[PDB]
Amino acid sequence: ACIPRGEICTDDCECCGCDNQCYCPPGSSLGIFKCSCAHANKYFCNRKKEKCKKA
Repeated sequence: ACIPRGEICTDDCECCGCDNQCYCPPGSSLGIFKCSCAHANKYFCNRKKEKCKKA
């Protein structure tokens, strides 16, 4: 079970496939959250291939 879009995530590989990505945008205390699952294919992909390449 992966982390759905809009839900907070701690790890990067914790988020769903390339479809979603664990981004950590600014304004964590002033905004709504710190990191959550966001639509990022090319990102999560280019990232995973570099990090979660084995899994």
